[PDB]
Amino acid sequence: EIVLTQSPATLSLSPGERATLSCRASQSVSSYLAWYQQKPGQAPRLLIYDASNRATGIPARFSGSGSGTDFTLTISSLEPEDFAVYYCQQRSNWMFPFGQGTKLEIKRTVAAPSVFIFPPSDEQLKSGTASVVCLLNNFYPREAKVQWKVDNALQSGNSQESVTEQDSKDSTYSLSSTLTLSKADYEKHKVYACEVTHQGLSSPVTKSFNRGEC
Amino acid sequence: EVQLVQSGAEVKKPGESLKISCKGSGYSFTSYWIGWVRQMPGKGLEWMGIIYPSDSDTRYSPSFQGQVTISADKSISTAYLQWSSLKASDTAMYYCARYTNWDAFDIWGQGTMVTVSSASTKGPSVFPLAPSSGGTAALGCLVKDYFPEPVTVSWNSGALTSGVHTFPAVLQSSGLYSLSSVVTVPSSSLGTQTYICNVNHKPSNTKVDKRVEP
Repeated sequence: EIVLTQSPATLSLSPGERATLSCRASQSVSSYLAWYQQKPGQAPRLLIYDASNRATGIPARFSGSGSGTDFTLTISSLEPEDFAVYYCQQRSNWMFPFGQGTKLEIKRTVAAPSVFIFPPSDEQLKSGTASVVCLLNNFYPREAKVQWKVDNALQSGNSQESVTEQDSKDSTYSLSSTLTLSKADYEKHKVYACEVTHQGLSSPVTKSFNRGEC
Repeated sequence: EVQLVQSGAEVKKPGESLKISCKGSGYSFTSYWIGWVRQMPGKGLEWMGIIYPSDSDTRYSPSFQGQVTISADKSISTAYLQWSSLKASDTAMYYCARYTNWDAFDIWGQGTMVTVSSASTKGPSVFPLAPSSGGTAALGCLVKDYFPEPVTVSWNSGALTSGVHTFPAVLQSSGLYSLSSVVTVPSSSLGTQTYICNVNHKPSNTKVDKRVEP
């Protein structure tokens, strides 16, 4: 019946820096708290058991501490392989809650996205559907708000986003937002706009088009 | 070497039964509890249940009790997870893990991906994201309505790799996947250079080369 709260949700640091991750239990129990690491595309693996013991083959730079309800995981000096998601876990009688995870991500300087909008193709329109695609390229941090406006009216429930993993060379993210409409609804409106809010831009940036223009 | 090896990826439809396996090696399987953990796409870890292979003493999380059956055949060192009626929301990676008296999952299986959808196998429809201030232009292909994963996308038969971003697929409400693959190129190259996205979908034996023109 306990809840494990991990913080921060995203810890942004660089290789060479010291990392401190937190896990707080809602109630204090007598079971042993463990930490797990999950590298991108891999299964989780045990890092620390009973709050402070390194599991077999875990490097010396990882350590853990805490007692009662407050637990901490520390990496003394980050290596590139340490950028991964970390979860805590502590058994509550016969229930086994996990924390929601902390993503350890590469901090780099702020980079504003380049924004592009693509109208649906005529080949797609012929099939009865219109997908309008908005691209946010090579930005940092990951946090970005993308709002669709059709004839200056805010849209909701008709779009989906996809975000790449952090680029191995420049540490930026890219994001696509796709607005899907039926052909009849697409042709009922004129102006299609994608509005982007990001830390690297002094003001939100909009990319737009008037339907059926060259 | 102590290991847990799980059965291969599965692709099913709602209502179908499914049994996946977890085979222990390099240790006395009968002597350790085995837990099952679910990881839904883009989500964290959730404990489902646990079994002691010696007497098949099984405990489930209240969220999974009566929805799945955990069992073991200690004679062949194998634990199982089964559903009598899969749901679309059962689409997730499933891990088995060995639990120890240190209250931790010290060894994990590699995971079994289970994809549940009402859709049948289907090749993608590929549409252009046509290039239309600045010295840079963006273009791409929208690879829509395919099932199951994965598709691969290359540009100009692998000769164009710089500036390419192929987004992770997003499962649409229809039960079919969709993704875009984009590339940024010098706007001055649009009149001169040919851009073709090569899309391969092995489950349907589909291969499409789409020429993207401005």
